[PDB]
Amino acid sequence: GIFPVACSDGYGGLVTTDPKTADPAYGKVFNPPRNMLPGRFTNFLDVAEACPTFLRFEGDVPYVTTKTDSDRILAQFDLSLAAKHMSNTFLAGLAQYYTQYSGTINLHFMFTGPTDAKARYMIAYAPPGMEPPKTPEAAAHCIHAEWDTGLNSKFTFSIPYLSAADYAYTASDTAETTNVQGWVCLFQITHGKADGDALVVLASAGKDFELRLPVDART
Amino acid sequence: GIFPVACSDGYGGLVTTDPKTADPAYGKVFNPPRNMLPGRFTNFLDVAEACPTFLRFEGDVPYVTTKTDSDRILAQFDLSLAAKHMSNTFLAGLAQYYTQYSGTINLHFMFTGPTDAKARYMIAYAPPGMEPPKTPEAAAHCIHAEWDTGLNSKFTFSIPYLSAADYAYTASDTAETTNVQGWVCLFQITHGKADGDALVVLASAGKDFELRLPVDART
Amino acid sequence: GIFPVACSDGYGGLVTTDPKTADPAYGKVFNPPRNMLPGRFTNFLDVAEACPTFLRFEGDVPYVTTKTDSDRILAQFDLSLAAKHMSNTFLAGLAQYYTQYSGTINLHFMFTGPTDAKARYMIAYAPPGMEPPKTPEAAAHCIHAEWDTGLNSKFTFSIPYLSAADYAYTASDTAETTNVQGWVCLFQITHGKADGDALVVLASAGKDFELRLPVDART
Amino acid sequence: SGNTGSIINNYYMQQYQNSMDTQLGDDWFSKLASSAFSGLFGALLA
Amino acid sequence: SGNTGSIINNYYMQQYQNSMDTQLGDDWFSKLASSAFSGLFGALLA
Amino acid sequence: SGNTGSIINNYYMQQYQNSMDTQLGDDWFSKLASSAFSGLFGALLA
Amino acid sequence: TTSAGESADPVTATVENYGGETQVQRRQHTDVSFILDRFVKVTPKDQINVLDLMQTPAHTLVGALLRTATYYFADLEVAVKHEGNLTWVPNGAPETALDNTTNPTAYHKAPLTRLALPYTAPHRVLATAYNGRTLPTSFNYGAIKATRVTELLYRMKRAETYCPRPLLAIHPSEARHKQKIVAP
Repeated sequence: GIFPVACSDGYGGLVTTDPKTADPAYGKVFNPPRNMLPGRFTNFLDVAEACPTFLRFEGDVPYVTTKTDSDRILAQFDLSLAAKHMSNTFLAGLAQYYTQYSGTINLHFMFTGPTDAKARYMIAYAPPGMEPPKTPEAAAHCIHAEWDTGLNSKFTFSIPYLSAADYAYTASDTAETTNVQGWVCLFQITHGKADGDALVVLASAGKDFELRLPVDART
Repeated sequence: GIFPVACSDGYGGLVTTDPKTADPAYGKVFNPPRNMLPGRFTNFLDVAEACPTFLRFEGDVPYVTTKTDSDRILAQFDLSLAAKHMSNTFLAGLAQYYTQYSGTINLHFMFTGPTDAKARYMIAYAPPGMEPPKTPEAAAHCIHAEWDTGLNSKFTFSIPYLSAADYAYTASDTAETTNVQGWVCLFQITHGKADGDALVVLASAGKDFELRLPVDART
Repeated sequence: GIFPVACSDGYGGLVTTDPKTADPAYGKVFNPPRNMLPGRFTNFLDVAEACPTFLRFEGDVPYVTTKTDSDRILAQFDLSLAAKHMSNTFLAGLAQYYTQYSGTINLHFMFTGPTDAKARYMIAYAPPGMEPPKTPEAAAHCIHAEWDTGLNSKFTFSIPYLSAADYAYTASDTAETTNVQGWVCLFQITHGKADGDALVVLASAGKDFELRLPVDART
Repeated sequence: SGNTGSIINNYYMQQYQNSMDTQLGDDWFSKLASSAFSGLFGALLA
Repeated sequence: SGNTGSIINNYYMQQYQNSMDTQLGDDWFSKLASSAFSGLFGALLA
Repeated sequence: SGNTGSIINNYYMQQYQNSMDTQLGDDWFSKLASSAFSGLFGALLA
Repeated sequence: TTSAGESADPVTATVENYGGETQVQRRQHTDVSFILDRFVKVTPKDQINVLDLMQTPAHTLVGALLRTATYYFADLEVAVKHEGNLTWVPNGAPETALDNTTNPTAYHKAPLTRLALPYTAPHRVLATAYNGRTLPTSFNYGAIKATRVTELLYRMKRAETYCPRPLLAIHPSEARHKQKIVAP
């Protein structure tokens, strides 16, 4: 006799993401050598960490300009990978194909004014549950950093992952009026003859930034 | 050639309770840590043993009150997990999903009267085959226990599993007029100024209580 | 790729007597203990050997009575498990579910007359190929045994398996006029005041009696 | 044990294929048949 | 571990068949039930 | 290596399942990311 | 056995108190993982079906027992009868993803599709009750979609339960709840 087997119902259909391989049909082909070609990347997050990309501000520019008026808010936006301010970054481009994330997001600030232009800035993270601060004094009570201009034109700050759950959603739901993850608040403490000078800002993934659960949602 | 096999008739249909697993489609997902969360339970009978719950008596109350009259019967009901008296217990809630059981059922009695109220009670188990006792004197010949009130307000008694077969049914058949497993009889021997005082009673699973043969019958 | 297999034609249909088992659906059930229950039997022939049962004679009785007349034939029947004389025995009840047999069949004779009644009997086996003997003198030339009554009321005799083939059929074909396996002939040599006394006879399987090839033919 | 003839181990655990027996604390007819008297009760001549 | 009864290893890796648990840094009710008082609170006569 | 989760060896030879690589004579971005400066450029007070 | 009833420390008297003998017990059938590890039918919606264990009817064996846990964890299996291809999407996915085939999609194969899916919520554990009636939308196992879904069955794998809650039997009008029991 021969081995009896049970062809089981509910198994065997093609699944677009299954863990098995197809049967082959054309064997023994050897490829041209390609060892040690430059520029290889094996994980998308390595480039997200190593290559910061530009944020977008009002007017379609990657910078914010120092102002002279009682209003010291340079920029204030929702900490969301779906935010307009992040919409042109590599980070946001990658995040759209995953449903969840956790970890640090780094913001980079580079002063572009002339040598005789000086300024002092403040970056703060305001958690959800209360309206974001409108002044530097109110924002002082949040996690924050202040820095001034000088020989080194760049300053980097880690926006912390703080939430009730261990993961947060990359997408923003339509029934979500107030941002779920808080706000990043960029202030100008003061400046010395820096009117009209630009501070460009970039974003990159931090050491523990993580994306999980791939999803194809169009976009 | 290739391995010959016999696709066997009568095998392979989906069985809602089969011992095999489905094929996977979405791999490598790591869950948020959840080690040592409080309050875990791994077997429903552990909580049935550790957490006694209330019986229900005439009037929708978890107690019986001492009386002053020649009738000394406090309560008398069918030893059945389908009894009205047990209908609000966790034990009965669990039992409805199994067809058979064996083992001990514990009854707990807690006196609630004031310090100057005293009483003496009697609990007896009357086996099937003869009408249950109407008086404490007649019930004396059954397996029974008597106890009085004092510093310790609670008394626990094990109703024994006694039957011809090794298992008994949890459900009660409609063609079953006289209870198959007997009666529990709670009597009041006497009391000293305890008129209107309540004795609350609970039930829990005993050390060898066992439920077997899961069944989904609605309910 | 995956393992290629050939679903073979002619295999896999349900066979009412196949050597394989069905797939399970409801696991982990433990049975009530039943070790060492009395009266167990594991092979039908052990009881056929140990428990002789009654033959049937003219008039629906398990005995033959001594007679006083020149005719000394007490009983004469076809050696066949399908014989009317064997129709009420356990042996015949078992044999109907098999097509072939070989081996010894034991006949038991028990004298039932009073202490002052004596007799001498003769049992003979007449093989096929010649008409069975009508007298004890003619039957003397066959395999036979003679015995008389006394303190021990019972006598047992082995009817031998004698045939051309190694097995014989349990059933009797309709085109079979003369019995294929011969005749058993019970004679009365003489008696002393035993008129009307009964000799009861039983049959049991011998040490090498064997049944083979199960068959369900109705009956 | 009965009418079963596969040389390979059953794919499913015994605990699922069959009910499990428990202990407390052809047997009888085989012993009865084996104990049967099989000789002659008297004296034998030639 | 639950209602599973195959004696052969699953064809697919564990990493695909199920989600993977991570660690940080019947448990409670089993301990509670096991700790239950099971005697007599007083003195025993015969 | 990618999204594959079978614990059994492929029935077909590697020479048939895939093309074969040859040699002559996350690499770069992994090294780049690992080499990132991660401290403070100045003096630290408390 | 007398004791202080106000205490709450469990007390378990035995038949030994009056000369009896406690027997052996086998409780495999009341093991949590075992009892929940079986399929339960749910009434589906025509196309989009969010996978949510709370859809199980409360009176069913799986539905009732699941509700006796306030917090739980489990991987999942589904068996679905559907027309066209079936697409599953993880927790947190935009509804629009249900139409894109690169997300786990099973091509039709009579008579139904059985799939093993991983826990995918952002929480370390889920709940059957949440005091915030209505549960947070993040309490789900993703969603499925097909031209038409006719049958949907859920099966909890590796289940874990925390903090027991009430489990109610039927309340009889008579002295006992009587039912016609299977008999020859």
